[PDB]
Amino acid sequence: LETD
Amino acid sequence: SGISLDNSYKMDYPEMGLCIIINNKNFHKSTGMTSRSGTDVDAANLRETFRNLKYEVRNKNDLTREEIVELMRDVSKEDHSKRSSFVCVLLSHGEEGIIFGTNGPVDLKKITNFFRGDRCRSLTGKPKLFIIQACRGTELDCGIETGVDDDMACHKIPVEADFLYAYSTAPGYYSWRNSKDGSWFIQSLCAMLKQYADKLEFMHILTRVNRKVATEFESFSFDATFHAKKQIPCIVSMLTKELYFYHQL
Repeated sequence: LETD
Repeated sequence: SGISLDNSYKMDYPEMGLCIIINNKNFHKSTGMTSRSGTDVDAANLRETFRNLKYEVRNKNDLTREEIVELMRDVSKEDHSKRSSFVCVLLSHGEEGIIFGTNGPVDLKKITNFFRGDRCRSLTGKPKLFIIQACRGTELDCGIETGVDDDMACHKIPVEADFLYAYSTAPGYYSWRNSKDGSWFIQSLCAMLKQYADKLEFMHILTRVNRKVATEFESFSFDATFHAKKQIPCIVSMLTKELYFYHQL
């Protein structure tokens, strides 16, 4: 899970 | 003929319109921006979804800030007379009001200004949809357990009318992306368009997208700062009519  | 109403956009032009997808995955090393794993899943999901809505989909990968602006400029200069609408999807890193090219930022306003009612005349009075999967800041949502001015002789409309911005997240907040499944927002948007585009007005579809993202996803992180966080998308509408993707035969 990553953020933009 | 009989009584006529004008409450929805005309969507029975010969073409539905373009759907431009800008898919930025890999960034120049000097920007210090990370690769956006999962974004190809989103891009493919969108291509398929808008194909089934009969848009002319054009995918662009890994564009610089100069290339993004040149693309938008060129597209706004096409003749859209026979098209019902215009859709642009932006998948990238972002901050409030900004989307990143592979080598640096572009103001969202610079991109959308090309399509203003006075600058793209073949889209005047037609819906212009910008779908934006990108961060808008660094906030994290912790969640909670559950007669001079009237009757003008020459009719004008505002140049900012007939835009809709479907943002993946609230102003100021991070936006979340699963490395395998794609971004929460794009996953949900595609699912709801698949299920409801032949049934519901677009604002009501986007409301179901809000509910799906808000209720069905929560972050998981080994870093307590980023763990157990939530997301709500943000619909921003300057539309002046209801928008249905279908029409009467």
